[PDB]
Amino acid sequence: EELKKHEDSAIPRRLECLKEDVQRQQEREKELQHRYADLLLEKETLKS
Amino acid sequence: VDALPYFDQGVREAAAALVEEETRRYTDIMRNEFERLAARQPIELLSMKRYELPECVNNSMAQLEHQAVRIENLELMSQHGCNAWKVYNENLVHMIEHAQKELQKLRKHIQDLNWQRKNMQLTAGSKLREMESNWVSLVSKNYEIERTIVQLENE
Amino acid sequence: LICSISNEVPEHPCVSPVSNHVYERRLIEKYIAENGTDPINNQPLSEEQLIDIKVAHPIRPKPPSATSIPAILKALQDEWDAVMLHSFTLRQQLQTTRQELSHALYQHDAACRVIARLTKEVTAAREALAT
Amino acid sequence: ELSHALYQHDAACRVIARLTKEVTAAREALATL
Amino acid sequence: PIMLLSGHEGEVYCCKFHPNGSTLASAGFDRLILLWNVYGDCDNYATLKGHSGAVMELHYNTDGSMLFSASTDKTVAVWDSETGERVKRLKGHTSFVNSCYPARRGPQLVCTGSDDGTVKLWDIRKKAAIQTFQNTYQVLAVTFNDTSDQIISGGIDNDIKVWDLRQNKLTYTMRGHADSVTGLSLSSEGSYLLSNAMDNTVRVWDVRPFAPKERCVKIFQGNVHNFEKNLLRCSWSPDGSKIAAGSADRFVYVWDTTSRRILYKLPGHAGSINEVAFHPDEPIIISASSDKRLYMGEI
Repeated sequence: EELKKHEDSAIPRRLECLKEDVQRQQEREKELQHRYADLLLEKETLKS
Repeated sequence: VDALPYFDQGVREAAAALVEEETRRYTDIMRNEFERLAARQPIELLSMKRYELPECVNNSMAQLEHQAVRIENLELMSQHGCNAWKVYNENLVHMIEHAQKELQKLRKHIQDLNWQRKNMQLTAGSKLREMESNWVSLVSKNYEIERTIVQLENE
Repeated sequence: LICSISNEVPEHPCVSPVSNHVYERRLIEKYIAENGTDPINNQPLSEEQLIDIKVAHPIRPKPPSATSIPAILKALQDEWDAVMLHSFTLRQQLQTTRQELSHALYQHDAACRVIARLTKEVTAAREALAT
Repeated sequence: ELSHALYQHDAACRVIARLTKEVTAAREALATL
Repeated sequence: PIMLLSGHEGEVYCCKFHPNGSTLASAGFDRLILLWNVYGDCDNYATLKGHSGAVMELHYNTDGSMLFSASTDKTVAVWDSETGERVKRLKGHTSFVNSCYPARRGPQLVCTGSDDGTVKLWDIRKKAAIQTFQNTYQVLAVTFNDTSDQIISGGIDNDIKVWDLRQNKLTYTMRGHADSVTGLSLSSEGSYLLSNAMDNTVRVWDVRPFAPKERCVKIFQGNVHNFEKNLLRCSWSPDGSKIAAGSADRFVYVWDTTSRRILYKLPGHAGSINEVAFHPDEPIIISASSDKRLYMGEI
């Protein structure tokens, strides 16, 4: 019973940490493809 | 606090040593007096009821009255006989079956709680797999972005 | 069917009205005089609050070799042996539970420090891959 | 208390086994990169 | 519930939601555009009028303030969801304009695919054309790229084409579909784009600054064509989780982005399903079929 109380307390704690770990990289991929959108754009300017 | 039981299917001796090293770092009355003295000394209190041997005029007359009480105490037992015994044997079977019904009721609710936990373990273990796979993909994406950004800088 | 104090099969069972639990009258009467409250739930309870219960009575078959002699000598001796060597052995069991408690809580707190130490280790190793 | 602890101890022990192998994976990954 | 809607006299070709998730727009052969309320009893309040040809594609703006609707009669139309009244009749198209797309979050700008052999770029305010990339032939579907600087189009020659708005040349041509492509829809990722084609295969692509040079990502089986060659359209879910498709088989096909499994082939229809609409808020599905009515499935 208490093992369930220890589990059902920390089941979202195991969840909510990994959501941030996804979201931290998920925030980066925007700024990744923000810069990847940039570095394609000036590439044509050097091509022209 | 968090330790997944259903998901963790897979070092215990190693981790035990590291946990061990952090542990290397960190009413009764008179009754109780005579009872503890009897157990410590290893001696039971002697009951003298010279009833068996038989001053011996008394001891003899004791044996008669208890023998007459005995022979009367065996008469009322034999009168009923085995009927009084097997009537109590039936009561013991009603008493026994009730315990094993509770063994089942506990068995069902114990497996029922574990059954609910199992689904939760499999729910999140997938979500963690999604994150980690996703995390790996994110890392790869960042490496690719760095390579591409450098190329753009080189122009 | 049993008493909830001694572990008897009561001769005059009586039930308390604050917590539904059957006790043998002598043993519940003694508790109320010692401290006037219910032993299990620690709720206010008096001698008048109790309710005597009735049943078809309990029967013990007095053994075939039953006399004043074995009942005085052999049977009564075994009863105070069995009371003595059990509670002494039960006091031995309570002493080890407290020692094995201390080995449990120390090994637990030892594990807490490993987790806290590894929580700083892992995320910074993952962070270094991000960097 | 003994039972709930021993269960939760070896449960919390499996947290470390998982944590150690992930920490380890972060090292060779970053090292080789 | 199933919630089947009716009140349309001929096929309904296009059904889509308010980007609020408040009101419903559907249209087809009957040359007018019906509107409904998505909630309550799924009831009908308004009907827009005017389009002489068949309404081949209706398209919202990204707030829901003005309505775009491509008509068979050589014209696109933008209307006021505020009123339902015409603000602009995009004429000048030299043939059947089937597909329309308003630029999202950029300057107000429209790309229209037509049966003339050109893709046309138009500004709403000028009553004049912006740009036009005459490749050779009919273009059957058109969608922008989230930069509002490339334009993607799919027609009869099976090679999905993308033009750069500034160099005005064929920027990106992709290949691999065996027969004519009938539908494009770029997910709200701004990256992943979905392509239906009556060769019985659906494909997924991704327009990025850098792509593997051959960006044919995911492939699903199930769609059908027949003697009808009706125009078949696809969509992503609000989440990029499920792809919904229709087909001439009377089966609403619901697949997933993740495992590409067949989550659904749902029956219920009588005629070919031409367009499936996902609710921007809910797990609500609306099917526009050629059986002259619609369905409101809840999943």
